[PDB]
Amino acid sequence: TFVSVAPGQTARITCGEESLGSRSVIWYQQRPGQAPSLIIYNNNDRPSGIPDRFSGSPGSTFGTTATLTITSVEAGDEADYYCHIWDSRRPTNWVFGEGTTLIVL
Amino acid sequence: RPNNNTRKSIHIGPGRAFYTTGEIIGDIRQAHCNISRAKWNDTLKQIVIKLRE
Amino acid sequence: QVHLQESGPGLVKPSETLSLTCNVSGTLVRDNYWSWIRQPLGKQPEWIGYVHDSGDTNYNPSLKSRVHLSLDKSKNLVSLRLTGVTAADSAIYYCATTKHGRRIYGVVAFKEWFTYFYMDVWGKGTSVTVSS
Ligand SMILES: *[C@@H]1O[C@H](CO)[C@@H](O[C@@H]2O[C@H](CO)[C@@H](O[C@@H]3O[C@H](CO[C@H]4O[C@H](CO)[C@@H](O)[C@H](O[C@H]5O[C@H](CO)[C@@H](O)[C@H](O)[C@@H]5O)[C@@H]4O)[C@@H](O)[C@H](O[C@H]4O[C@H](CO)[C@@H](O)[C@H](O)[C@@H]4O)[C@@H]3O)[C@H](O)[C@H]2NC(C)=O)[C@H](O)[C@H]1NC(C)=O
Ligand SMILES: *[C@@H]1O[C@H](CO)[C@@H](O[C@@H]2O[C@H](CO)[C@@H](O)[C@H](O)[C@H]2NC(C)=O)[C@H](O)[C@H]1NC(C)=O
Ligand SMILES: *[C@@H]1O[C@H](CO)[C@@H](O)[C@H](O)[C@H]1NC(C)=O
Ligand SMILES: *[C@@H]1O[C@H](CO)[C@@H](O)[C@H](O)[C@H]1NC(C)=O
Repeated sequence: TFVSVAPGQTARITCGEESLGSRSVIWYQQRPGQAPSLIIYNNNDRPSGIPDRFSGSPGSTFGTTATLTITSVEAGDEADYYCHIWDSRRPTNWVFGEGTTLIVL
Repeated sequence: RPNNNTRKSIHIGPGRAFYTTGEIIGDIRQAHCNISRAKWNDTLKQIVIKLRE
Repeated sequence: QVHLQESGPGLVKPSETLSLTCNVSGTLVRDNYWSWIRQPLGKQPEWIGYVHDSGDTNYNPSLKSRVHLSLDKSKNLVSLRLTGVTAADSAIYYCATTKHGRRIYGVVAFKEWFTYFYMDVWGKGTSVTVSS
């Protein structure tokens, strides 16, 4: 979908279907004209090089959706986000989830 | 018995019902039971001493 | 740091065999998992499969009978082969690293756990166009 948020505010991105089993959701950020990069693994863990401003909902509460929450969004954060799904009850997804476009005013 | 089974009712006939599991909520698993070590193999030695009589 | 560069013919005729070359620098190809990702224009990226020299290699069932992977230990490069290409394959290839992760939610025995894969270092990418 489309998300509009003022700079410096907190935005939320919802991706994927409702939770059915245990989740290990992988997130990516793809700038236009570039390639996606590692953002979130294990739904809250990040590699070295990026700050703690990126947060994700844990895959514990069943019957919900995985959510990406970004605090104090600035102008350079406007990029395509794609979610990847790993589930213990669903088969391994060989295609990424539907993208979500956020707009920074 | 970790499954978190739900509770569904199926109608049979006059004033009766047949209750089964409808779906499994969460992660599916198996039934298992722990038995701590250094408590069973030590106790198996206790049996064989009196069985050595 | 690990830097990856891809090369190819660019334009491929239909029903031809498409081959790619992925230059690997700064690391050994034997000690890491390798995978290829094909991304259509305006669509989400599509994953093909991950390959390793030890034989722990699985492929997409939709494209199992048409893809082939190989490793060049002497030249330190990764190559892919695809036969019976169609117009739906007009996309962008990518050569990226792959690291394995273990998710343990339950008993460590009884084969309940499932493993996952994530991509750490990505290549620049090369454009492949299929037309007559
Ligand atoms: C005896 O019988 C008992 C049962 O009666 C058996 O008990 C089982 O033991 C195994 C250990 O071998 C247990 O596996 C562990 O599972 C936990 C589960 O945590 C996850 O699920 C939680 C509930 O859904 C959730 O809250 C957790 O969330 C945390 O993590 C997320 C990120 O994923 C984060 O966002 C959250 O904020 C939380 O921080 C979590 O998702 C799992 O965490 C354990 O991991 C271990 O290993 C890793 C890697 O080494 C390590 O990093 C961890 O710290 C941890 O040490 C582990 O896999 C299983 O759950 C038990 N089952 C039951 C029913 O209790 C037992 O095996 C039998 N034998 C013996 C000898 O006891
Ligand atoms: C079990 O089989 C049924 C087929 O009868 C699957 O589909 C369900 O069918 C019932 C009856 O029409 C519906 O009420 C459910 O909504 C259907 N399920 C879904 C997900 O749409 C069902 O999915 C199978 N599995 C389970 C766990 O029930
Ligand atoms: C089991 O499922 C119910 C919902 O049907 C939920 O309220 C409860 O917290 C669950 N318990 C466990 C241990 O998963
Ligand atoms: C019994 O089990 C304990 C637990 O590991 C072990 O230390 C001990 O050596 C065992 N004894 C015998 C006789 O097997």
